[PDB]
Amino acid sequence: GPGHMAQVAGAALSQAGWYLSDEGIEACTSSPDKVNVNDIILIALNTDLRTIGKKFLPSDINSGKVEKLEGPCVLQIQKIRNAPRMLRLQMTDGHISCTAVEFSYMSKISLNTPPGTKVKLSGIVDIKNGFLLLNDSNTTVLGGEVEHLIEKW
Repeated sequence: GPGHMAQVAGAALSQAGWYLSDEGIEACTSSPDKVNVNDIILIALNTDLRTIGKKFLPSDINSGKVEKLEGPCVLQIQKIRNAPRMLRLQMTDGHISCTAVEFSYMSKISLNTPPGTKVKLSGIVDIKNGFLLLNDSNTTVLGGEVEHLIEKW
């Protein structure tokens, strides 16, 4: 019934790398009697993690003191700046901001990639002087957009 269905949906979300708060998951669920992980994910893709996400990044991730970050985990792109292409990404878990550099041959992130886009990081990601080092091996674009995204609330 609704209790066990919410439980198995919550398990599926965590297994996929999402870190949403309990209140966030309720917000993304259209009814306690119509729990559908696809629809929870669709709404979350198109929602600001500052509103629905749970903290999972280390507070000092930009300090240099953190050297690695293990996936799976879903992050949100706040801003993008521009042989493979190289982009600089400002990202957030909804609580802590971090910065990445991304090298992509297959070109699935561009400077046109909308703010609010979600990406999933997989495996162990190196962080070199505060920059996460991303490439096509450890980064998957999940999509979504957060319209009219404001970087600083």
